[PDB]
Amino acid sequence: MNTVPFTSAPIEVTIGIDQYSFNVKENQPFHGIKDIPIGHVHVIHFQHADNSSMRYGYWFDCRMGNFYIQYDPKDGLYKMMEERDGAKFENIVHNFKERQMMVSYPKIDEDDTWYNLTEFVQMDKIRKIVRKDENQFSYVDSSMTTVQENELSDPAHSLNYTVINFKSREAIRPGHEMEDFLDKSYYLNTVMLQGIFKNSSNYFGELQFAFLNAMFFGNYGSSLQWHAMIELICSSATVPKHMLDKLDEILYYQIKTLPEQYSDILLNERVWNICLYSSFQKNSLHNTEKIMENKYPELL
Amino acid sequence: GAMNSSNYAELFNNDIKLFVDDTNVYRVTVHKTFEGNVATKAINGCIFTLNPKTGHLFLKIIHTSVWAGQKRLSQLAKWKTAEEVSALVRSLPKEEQPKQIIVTRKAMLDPLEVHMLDFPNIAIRPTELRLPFSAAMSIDKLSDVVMKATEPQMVLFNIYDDWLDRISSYTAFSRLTLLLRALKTNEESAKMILLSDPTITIKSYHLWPSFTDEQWITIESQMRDLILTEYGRKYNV
Ligand SMILES: O=C(C1CCCCC1)N1CCC(NO)CC1
Repeated sequence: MNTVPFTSAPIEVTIGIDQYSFNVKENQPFHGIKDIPIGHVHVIHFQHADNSSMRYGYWFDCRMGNFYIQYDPKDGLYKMMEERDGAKFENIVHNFKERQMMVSYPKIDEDDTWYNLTEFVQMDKIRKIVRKDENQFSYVDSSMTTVQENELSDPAHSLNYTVINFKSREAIRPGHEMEDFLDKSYYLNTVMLQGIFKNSSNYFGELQFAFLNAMFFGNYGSSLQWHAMIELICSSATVPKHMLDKLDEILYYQIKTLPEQYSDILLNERVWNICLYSSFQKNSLHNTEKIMENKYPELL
Repeated sequence: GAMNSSNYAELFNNDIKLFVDDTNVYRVTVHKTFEGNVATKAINGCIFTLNPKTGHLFLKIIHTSVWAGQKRLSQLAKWKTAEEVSALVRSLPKEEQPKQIIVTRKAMLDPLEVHMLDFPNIAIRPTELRLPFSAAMSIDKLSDVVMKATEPQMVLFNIYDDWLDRISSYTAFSRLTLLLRALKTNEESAKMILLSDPTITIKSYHLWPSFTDEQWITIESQMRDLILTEYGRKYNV
C-alpha cells in the first residue's frame, strides 16, 4: 500500500482519488492519501471550491516513483511532484501517518470497480497520449483538446488519442467504399488493431482512459474518443469473440459507475441507440444493454 | 452547406458545379407471380448529372445487369450513383472538374462524400429546393436511349438545346424546372402542350421543340396553368 503526502491544503478543494472524493476546507490539516492499492494506475483530481471551473488532476502509478502534492500559490493549483530522496520521503510519510493526517483509500474488499475500469490502462500508454516526458505522472484537465480536435491549438498540451475518422482514406479502401463504410471490420482489424494498436488490450486501454477522462474531468474530446472507439467495434461485422465479450464487460462497468445525473452530457444518444439496436453487434452486448435499459431508458 | 432560395443565383456563377439526381437509377415494375406473390423486375435507369450553368447533362445509363445477384438494391443504388459520379469527375481534366456537387436527396451525401475522399476540395452539398429532375424520363429522347441500352453507357446532352444563345442560364434553368414540374404533375397534358402544334418540331440534335421567343412565353403560360389546374383537381380548390 502506497501513499501520496500533501505538503498542505491552503485552499478549499474537492479531492478525487479514483472513483472516490472528499472535501478539504481552506487550511484544513490534511496531509494526503494512504493505503493506495499497488498494481493499478490511479488518478488524483481536484475541483476548487471557489472556481469549479477547471477540474484537473494527475494519472500516476506508485510503482514508478514517490509522488506528493504541493499547492503552488503562483500557478494557483495543486501540483504533483516526485521526491527523489527516498529516505526523506519515507521519513515525511511516517510522521504524517503517525499523526493520522491522511485519508485512507477506502477500498471495500468485495469491490473490483477500479480494476474493472482500468484493466487495460497502463502508465506507459498514458504517457504517450499525454506528452510531458520529464515527469512520470500525467496532467489532464477539463479544457485540454485532442489532436483530432486541433485538426478541425497548443500541441504540447493536447491529448494525443489515436485519430479515428469513419470518412477518411485511412478507413476506406479504394474500390471497397460501400463495403468498408457499412462494415468497418477492415478499419478495426487491419488498420487499427494489427496496424496501430498491435493488440486489443492496447485498444481497450485507450478506450478506458478516454472514458475516465470524460467522467472525471468532463473532457469533451475524451468523450468523443470513447464513443468513436465503441462505434468502430459495433459497426464491424467481424470482431473476435473474446473482444466482444470483454467490451461488454468494460462498458457494463463504465455505465454502472457513471453518475446518474451526468448521463445527459456524457452519453451520445445516436451512438448508443445505433450500437445497441442497429449495429452488427446489437445482440452481442447483453450486460451493457441490460444495464443501459434499466438505468437510462430515457436515452433510448 | 445546403442550397436553397437565399443562395439561388450561386447556381449560375462561374464556379463549376453539378447537380446529381439519383431518383431514376433503380427502377422496377411490380407484378404478381404465378403463385400469387409479388416480385419486382428491374428496368434500365439513369443518373442525372447536370451543369446548371451550361446545360451539359452527363446521362449515365444504368443497365439492369448491374443489379444481378446483388442484395439491398435501393441502398446499393446510392453507392453505384456515387461510384459513377466519382468516375466521371476522375475522367474530366482538372480544370473541368466541379468545385461543388449538389445532391438532390440527402441520402446521397455519405455515399458521395466517401467516393470523393480523394477530392477533399470538392464540396458535397444538399439542397432544400424540391427539384423535379425525377421527370427526366418524361423527355422522350432521354427515355429512349435509356430503354434501348443493352450495356452500361454514358450519353451527353445539352438539356437547354440552344436556349443559351438567347437567354441567360438563370432563365434557362427556370424554363427547364417549369417544364419538368409540369411533366411530373401531368405528363400527358404537358406533352400535349409541347407537341400539339405539328409545325413546331424538335431538331435531331435537340430535346425540346424549336419554339420562338413568343411561343416560349405561351408554352410557359400553358405549363403554369396546367400546374395550377392539377393543383385544383388534386386539392378541390
Ligand atoms: O509535507 C511536507 C513537509 C514535510 C515537513 C513538515 C512540513 C510538511 N513535504 C515537503 C515536500 C516533500 N518533499 O518530499 C513532501 C511533502
